[PDB]
Amino acid sequence: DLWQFGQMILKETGKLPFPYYTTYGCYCGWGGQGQPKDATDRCCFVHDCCYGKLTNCKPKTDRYSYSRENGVIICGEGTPCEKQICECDKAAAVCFRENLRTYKKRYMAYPDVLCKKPAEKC
Amino acid sequence: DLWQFGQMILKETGKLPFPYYTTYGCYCGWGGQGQPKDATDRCCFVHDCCYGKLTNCKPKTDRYSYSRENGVIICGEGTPCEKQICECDKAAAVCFRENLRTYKKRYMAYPDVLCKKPAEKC
Ligand SMILES: [Ca+2]
Ligand SMILES: [Ca+2]
Ligand SMILES: [Ca+2]
Ligand SMILES: [Ca+2]
Repeated sequence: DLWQFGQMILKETGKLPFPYYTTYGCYCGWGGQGQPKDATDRCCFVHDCCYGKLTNCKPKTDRYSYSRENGVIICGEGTPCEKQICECDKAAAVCFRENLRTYKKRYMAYPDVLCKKPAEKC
Repeated sequence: DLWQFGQMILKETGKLPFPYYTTYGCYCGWGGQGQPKDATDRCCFVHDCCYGKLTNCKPKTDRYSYSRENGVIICGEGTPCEKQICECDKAAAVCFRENLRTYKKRYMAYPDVLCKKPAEKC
């Protein structure tokens, strides 16, 4: 579920989702309505894509099993939906971490007015 | 700033902003575009209002001083903007807490499609 996604983001990035991810840029922080401005910003678009492929799942509310004991997110047992949701969430939290180097504090609470309409597709 | 707002929300509600507040309902979780669905949901609308009154401030990025030593948020010294931002943030975190009793888990990630256009005004 979203609370597990939150915890993954924290564990991978050492940052809490709010305000660092939830308000970032034109896609994370504008609810999906603008073209991703940078890589961090696209991570959310990819995550939205990975959720869209799960037509038979409830990725926001289904609770999966994962372990992070040894520094690595390990997706555990559960239903096929739960596993697939977990993998969407892991992959996004990893993407945020891999892209800390280009993370810009300026894109936080970025004014929506400057956001362009969506262009990439899943 | 938003990170301080985040910490106030956590301290008052015992919940992290994401996903409990950032995705709630039609105003908190839909970036301000729908009519608040309930009281928790209006708290965000009031907070948006309190920020709007601060035409001469940067409420998202200005860092104020507050203390929560004794269970109560005490807004400290700083510029008049910093004080006023702090009071906006305190008042919203208190509103969320006062309204935990009517908090509905269903409004988390509420489908935007069912959201009505804004009606109340600041
Ligand atoms: Ca980036
Ligand atoms: Ca990042
Ligand atoms: Ca409520
Ligand atoms: Ca509440």
